[PDB]
Amino acid sequence: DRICTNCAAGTKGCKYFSDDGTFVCEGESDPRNPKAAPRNCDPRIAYGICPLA
Repeated sequence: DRICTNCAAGTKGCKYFSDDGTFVCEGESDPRNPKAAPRNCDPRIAYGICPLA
């Protein structure tokens, strides 16, 4: 399965990786504006790990 997220859609701090294991990109969404527009599904990201630096 692959979540409907991406680098912009992803929460800042959470590292998004693909299903294979390849690192896609870390989320860097601004925590001020209501996240709604930047919610396009990226057919590359499968899961994002937040508890990881």
